[PDB]
Amino acid sequence: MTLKELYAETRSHMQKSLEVLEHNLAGLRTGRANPALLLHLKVEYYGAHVPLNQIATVTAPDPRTLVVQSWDQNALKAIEKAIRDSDLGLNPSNKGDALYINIPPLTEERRKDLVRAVRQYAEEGRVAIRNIRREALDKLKKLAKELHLSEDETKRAEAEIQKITDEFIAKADQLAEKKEQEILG
Amino acid sequence: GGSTRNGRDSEAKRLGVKRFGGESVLAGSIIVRQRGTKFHAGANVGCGRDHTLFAKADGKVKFEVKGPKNRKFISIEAE
RNA sequence: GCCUGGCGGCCGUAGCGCGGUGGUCCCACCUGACCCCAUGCCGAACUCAGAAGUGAAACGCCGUAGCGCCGAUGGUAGUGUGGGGUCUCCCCAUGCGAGAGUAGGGAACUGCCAGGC
RNA sequence: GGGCGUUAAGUUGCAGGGUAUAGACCCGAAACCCGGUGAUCUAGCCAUGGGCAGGUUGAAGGUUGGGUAACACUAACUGGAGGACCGAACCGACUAAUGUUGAAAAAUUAGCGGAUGACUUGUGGCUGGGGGUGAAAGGCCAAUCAAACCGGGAGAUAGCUGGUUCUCCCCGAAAGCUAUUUAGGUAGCGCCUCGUGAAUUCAUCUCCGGGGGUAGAGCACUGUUUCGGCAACAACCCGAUGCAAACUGCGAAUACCGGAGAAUGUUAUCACGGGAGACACACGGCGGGUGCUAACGUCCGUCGUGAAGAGGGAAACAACCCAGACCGCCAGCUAAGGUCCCAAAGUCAUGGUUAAGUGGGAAACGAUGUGGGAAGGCCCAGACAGCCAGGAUGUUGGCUUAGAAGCAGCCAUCAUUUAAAGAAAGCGUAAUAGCUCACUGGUCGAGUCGGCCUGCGCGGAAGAU
RNA sequence: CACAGGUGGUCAGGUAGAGAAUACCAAGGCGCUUGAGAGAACUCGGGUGAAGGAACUAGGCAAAAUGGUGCCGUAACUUC
RNA sequence: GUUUAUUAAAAACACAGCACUGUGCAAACACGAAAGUGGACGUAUACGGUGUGACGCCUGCCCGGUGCCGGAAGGUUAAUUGAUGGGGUUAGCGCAAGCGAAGCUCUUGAUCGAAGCCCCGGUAAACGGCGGCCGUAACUAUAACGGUCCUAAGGUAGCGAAAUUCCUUGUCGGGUAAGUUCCGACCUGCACGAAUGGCGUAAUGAUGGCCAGGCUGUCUCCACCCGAGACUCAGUGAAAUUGAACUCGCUGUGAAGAUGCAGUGUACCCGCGGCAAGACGGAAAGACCCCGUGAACCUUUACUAUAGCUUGACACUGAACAU
RNA sequence: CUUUAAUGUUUGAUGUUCUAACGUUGACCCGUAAUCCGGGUUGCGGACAGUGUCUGGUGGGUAGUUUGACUGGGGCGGUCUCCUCCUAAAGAGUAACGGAGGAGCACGAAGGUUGGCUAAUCCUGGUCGGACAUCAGGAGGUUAGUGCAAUGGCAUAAGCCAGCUUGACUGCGAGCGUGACGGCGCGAGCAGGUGCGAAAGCAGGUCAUAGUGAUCCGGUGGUUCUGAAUGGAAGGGCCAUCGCUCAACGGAUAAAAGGUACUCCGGGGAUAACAGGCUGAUACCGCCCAAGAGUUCAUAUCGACGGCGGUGUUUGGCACCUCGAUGUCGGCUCAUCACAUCCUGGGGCUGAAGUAGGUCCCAAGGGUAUGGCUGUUCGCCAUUUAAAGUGGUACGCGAGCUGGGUUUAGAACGUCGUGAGACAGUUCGGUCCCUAUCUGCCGUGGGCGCUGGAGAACUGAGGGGGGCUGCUCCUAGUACGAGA
Ligand SMILES: [Mg+2]
Ligand SMILES: [Mg+2]
Ligand SMILES: [Mg+2]
Ligand SMILES: [Mg+2]
Ligand SMILES: [Mg+2]
Ligand SMILES: [Mg+2]
Ligand SMILES: [Mg+2]
Ligand SMILES: [Mg+2]
Ligand SMILES: [Mg+2]
Ligand SMILES: [Mg+2]
Ligand SMILES: [Mg+2]
Ligand SMILES: [Mg+2]
Ligand SMILES: [Mg+2]
Ligand SMILES: [Mg+2]
Ligand SMILES: [Mg+2]
Ligand SMILES: [Mg+2]
Ligand SMILES: [Mg+2]
Ligand SMILES: [Mg+2]
Ligand SMILES: [Mg+2]
Ligand SMILES: [Mg+2]
Ligand SMILES: [Mg+2]
Ligand SMILES: [Mg+2]
Ligand SMILES: [Mg+2]
Ligand SMILES: [Mg+2]
Ligand SMILES: [Mg+2]
Ligand SMILES: [Mg+2]
Ligand SMILES: [Mg+2]
Ligand SMILES: [Mg+2]
Ligand SMILES: [Mg+2]
Ligand SMILES: [Mg+2]
Ligand SMILES: [Mg+2]
Ligand SMILES: [Mg+2]
Ligand SMILES: [Mg+2]
Ligand SMILES: [Mg+2]
Ligand SMILES: [Mg+2]
Ligand SMILES: [Mg+2]
Ligand SMILES: [Mg+2]
Ligand SMILES: [Mg+2]
Ligand SMILES: [Mg+2]
Ligand SMILES: [Mg+2]
Ligand SMILES: [Mg+2]
Ligand SMILES: [Mg+2]
Ligand SMILES: [Mg+2]
Ligand SMILES: [Mg+2]
Ligand SMILES: [Mg+2]
Ligand SMILES: [Mg+2]
Ligand SMILES: [Mg+2]
Ligand SMILES: [Mg+2]
Ligand SMILES: [Mg+2]
Ligand SMILES: [Mg+2]
Ligand SMILES: [Mg+2]
Ligand SMILES: [Mg+2]
Ligand SMILES: [Mg+2]
Ligand SMILES: [Mg+2]
Repeated sequence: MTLKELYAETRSHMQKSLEVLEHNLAGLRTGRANPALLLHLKVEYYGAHVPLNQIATVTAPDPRTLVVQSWDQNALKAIEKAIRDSDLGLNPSNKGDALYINIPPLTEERRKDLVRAVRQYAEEGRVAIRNIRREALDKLKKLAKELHLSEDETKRAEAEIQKITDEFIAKADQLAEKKEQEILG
Repeated sequence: GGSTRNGRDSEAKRLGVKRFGGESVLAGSIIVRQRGTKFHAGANVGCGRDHTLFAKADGKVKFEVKGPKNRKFISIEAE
């Protein structure tokens, strides 16, 4: 357990929490202009809901539509009916290897819920980080007494801790800001 | 931090290079921690506990090299 | 002078390897072993009394350069004093001048005493 | 045997150097202790006197009517409470400006708070210093208070700061080592001075005798390192290549130690004794640690200079270059550095470079700037540049891709036709097309191309009066 | 200091006024021991300011504003 | 109401109220070497000390540690008394070796010994303390909630981004055109919390913060005017400062920020009214920082002592009895 | 005499009763037409209380003091003595808060001597024996071992085994080495006695270099040294020896922690903070190579891996200048310069239709926002503008203004500490001086000089001032454009 090993722990945990916030953000029907929402969509094929990672394929021709480029000449129907069982539950067409899923703007009601939500997750993340930073400092005190650090070495370590902390805070801000700038656009 | 400390003077070396006045028993070489660096030979020998090349009877110093495998060897012939 | 043993000089161009070789002179093995003496077991070693045999081993010679080793001339690196350019580096004058590598050398030489021809 | 002694004159004055005890060269603390003087300021309290214009609110209690069994209760009136209300005097002091060598060592002006009360005020009294008093701030105790003022111990102590007075002559440091409640102080040693002794003592050069493991180099060793070779990913080993402060099978210069010799050097040397100062160094050169081979950085070794050295040079510049100032000169030669004018001395001589004010700031990298030199390729079987024309077929190569046809990408990159003709160099199309290229043939008539060794220049080059 | 400070008690006229406030006066006492000009910047103390109205500033600091008697009338809350 | 007379009037001191605790009176306590005095010509509904600070609703858990209260059986322990053994000396003994009584001495400490401490119990409106790993969850998650390990015991009510929150301008709502402040919320309380009081509270306040109406020269942006200076004349007549001055700019140099050095630019000699960029301007041997084997006052389970409080022994201090 | 008694008697331990010391701040009497004091009487208490001397406890109530130094300011952290290697420039020796490790002991054998032995590792072949035991050979050659670090050393072994032993002896010591000194080290040989060996000979501790504490004050043993009239004795000396993480290890005491923002004195710019300076790692700006993206296409725009600079400009380093005083941040007022230019002006390329942009080159004339929040600078936000430039000027500007942030003294909260107090935490409150001599600016005069003296009007060397820009319209709804 050293100053650096402490900093690392800080970066890691804070990164985890950021990821939590990450896909947490993605778990929200946005302007669905990007495939950041469908990226998950598992493709039940071969007795397994094998996600589109090793099964079918998809993408968005333009901000107002996506295309399910099903690799299997039969999976084209899979993802189709798979469009359901999710916040999607849409009914695309069926033309060629790639399906089609338009991408329009939502209602003002959801505009509300989606906004309060976006910023909500933002704060949630911030808090998680704070607690993490806090702990990072506690450990730092323990080191001071252990490694027989000097007031200068310990205070230096403190400053560094803060640095890592703020950085992550920013990450959360920016992310929330994009998912938001869009979902609020 | 650990790094520091060090022994003191501990001279040890040649104090009677080549022929000298070589009194009853000067030193000729106090390079302790040795036997081969300087070997006890000739009128001189001793080689005290601290491997100090004694040097007996008065005379000059030689500083030779004899016997199998180099081997410095010091001694003090007459003058 | 040829061969051998003991004791030294000098310690690798004196060593190592490989091939040949010498014998009941000397040496070596070798024989015998209750004993002197010896084995943390062994007569292997030390130790003693000594054939028979053989130079097989070791040893000593001789040849051989494959591996060591010695090793320049020249050039190169460095460097003392004086001077000069210069980013921590280097140049010139002038003394000293390697190491490595190359040429090449190289299969020791030598004294005392003793014993065989 | 070894230590300390033994054929050294001492002693007493006088003058001086030093030391010890003393104020000990002089001036200076904050403080500590002893005895007194202070409650005419202020803080508490004690005794005895004084003060509070005006205006407001209206408690308790009481009377009467109502009411009750009686009490509660109720309402008018009466009544006059209060650290009660507004506001002068009186007390106080929240805000601003002005004053700040003031009118004043805390005030003036305009606002502000209390104003029958824990109120305010006069006179006199009582608590005294480690003590008092304190609605508590260490506040007040006579413009003084985390321990008053006055006199004394007293010339406290001051390893700190400052200051130290007439002249001339000689020598001349140190800024280090080792100890140190030591680190800006001391002490022994070192270095200075003075005296007395003593030797070819000491130094330089030459030569002779030494141990050396630094520079360098090298890679057997200790580690580190590649590249190849005999390992159901690789060490070991072998050959080829490097690296090292804590590697060395090698190895200087050179320093140092000793011996001999000549010359030179007012003994420079060693010993003892009187007096020291000095133990903050700085810069530059060289070898290094550290730092960033950063610092007018820092820590060592060593040499030089400044310190403690003026003069000349580097514009001006302790340290760098030259050079060591006894004094006077309206005399000469030089060192470093300079010789067109400020400004002493060549607009000097010969030959060559540069053309940028380079000279007179700055890198990677960039470029037909330019001087010199050795050489190589193509070339009248026409090089070289320009100009004309050509540049095909299998084939849109296979795969891939919606499409990939020379020219997204991967693989292949052959063959045929020839004077030549890449399964293609760039642009381009959705893909083709199309355009240009390599190349080849002709025209053209004499040189052409880029590498290298070396001299000077150009770009890269933005900062504040 | 011939110092804009400090100092206890007594007395208490007229008009207006609640009044020992305040303003103007009586009795009485004074003009404050350098003056004379000028009519600058700037400082000090004041008066008035178009339109705006706290934009000032750390802060409405300072200013400006309010101001009496009688009557009408007056919220949350309340320990009434 | 009180306070730092002379930069702090306050959220500080005080306060009525509350609680604890000591005190039986020749009180506790305080001034005093003592006499004596205050407390009080009072007497537990009294007086002193301590803390909290109207009032309302309240005031949780911990006695391990320190303090205080009670116990005091046992262990340890002062002075005091001095058993006991040892030594010095020497009469005598002895040709001598040594041994040695008594006395005197030097030493040794049996033994007797109170409070205190240890020990046993209590006590928090006494000084004080009120959990760590982290235990088990809508993708991961995350771990407030709370398992388990250990505490003297692990923060109850109430409150919470607060006079307390580091990240911090946390997040949300309100107000604004725009609000790091402000108000209302959330709770992730770095590091609130119950008389070193918790949460409220009408009234009060030259108290801190925020807002509004009015009002304005506070400001946009300053203008005019009335007076006291400033300016002029006459009289009187200071100050700090001061090595010497023949007292320019720049760029460079330099103990590293130049009127004085180098180069250069500029510049006829001297006043008066104004302004403050420089003379590292004036004033105070820097108050911050370090140093001195300097000083002071303050703190404490630093050391060494000491007043006071308290223990026992002997003395003033005597007579009997029971055990 | 020896156990347990009974009376006696003594003498302690308690505990009762008494009076007669002693107390009385109960009552009365006299001195005395006094509350004091003294005497007397009586009552209560009573050998207790209390006081003196001695003694255990308690004792910041009070007092005197201690509470180290080094240190790239101090503090925090670390360190302090000894041994080993490098640093250390081939003699000795050398510094750093330089790079790496160790010691505070261990052995009666792990010492002495005599005699004898010699490894590690690999290969091969062998019951259980395999990676790795023991055995046999071969290769190998100090790569093993060394009580413990590192260096040097070691085969004649110092490495290993055994026999016998006590030289780990006593007194001395030629001569050296190394220290400022105290002191430390090496030492042949001599004398006495040992041991081991046939003998020569070897042995005065360990292969060597760490394993340590001076003095004083005492303890113990020995000694006929001394012993205060004499003989003894106590004591002293001498010899041997014991007692100190005095480790801050040359050891100030036997005995020693803190606070100050209530502070104070003597000193330092020998030494921190501000600003200047040196430096520029960091920072910012620029350039080099060009894999990539740019549908295609390195270089319109950007650019990986890496490379080179410029500025003085951030974060820093150094401690050269000021500590016999150079006032901090922000605001206000007033500025001045730079160019790495925000706007306006002139251009190149464009993935430039136009309109608008992008990037680079040139250009410093002029211009370059009001508010909300906060002390802010900045920043976020509202709303403007042609634009709301970056930077230097002691982070320009207090002998010009402010005093909001920030370091005095008051006070409180959270937190730390037993506590005084403390915080690069917060919170409410909290005196800002100078009449300008010199330079320099802004104005304004007085002299003289311009060569006879005057009144005028000019010339113009030079110096200064000013240099901003929107929108609308016409061109032209044209060029351009699918239109818009
Ligand atoms: Mg009142
Ligand atoms: Mg009033
Ligand atoms: Mg009075
Ligand atoms: Mg006073
Ligand atoms: Mg005295
Ligand atoms: Mg004095
Ligand atoms: Mg000491
Ligand atoms: Mg080298
Ligand atoms: Mg040397
Ligand atoms: Mg010193
Ligand atoms: Mg020094
Ligand atoms: Mg030095
Ligand atoms: Mg220096
Ligand atoms: Mg000097
Ligand atoms: Mg130039
Ligand atoms: Mg007058
Ligand atoms: Mg107006
Ligand atoms: Mg405002
Ligand atoms: Mg403003
Ligand atoms: Mg006001
Ligand atoms: Mg007014
Ligand atoms: Mg009040
Ligand atoms: Mg005050
Ligand atoms: Mg005040
Ligand atoms: Mg209180
Ligand atoms: Mg409680
Ligand atoms: Mg407002
Ligand atoms: Mg709130
Ligand atoms: Mg609290
Ligand atoms: Mg309270
Ligand atoms: Mg005047
Ligand atoms: Mg006058
Ligand atoms: Mg200058
Ligand atoms: Mg002025
Ligand atoms: Mg000054
Ligand atoms: Mg001073
Ligand atoms: Mg004290
Ligand atoms: Mg004293
Ligand atoms: Mg120190
Ligand atoms: Mg050396
Ligand atoms: Mg085997
Ligand atoms: Mg050893
Ligand atoms: Mg020491
Ligand atoms: Mg205080
Ligand atoms: Mg001072
Ligand atoms: Mg300095
Ligand atoms: Mg500085
Ligand atoms: Mg300066
Ligand atoms: Mg430009
Ligand atoms: Mg702004
Ligand atoms: Mg400034
Ligand atoms: Mg001022
Ligand atoms: Mg302030
Ligand atoms: Mg305070």
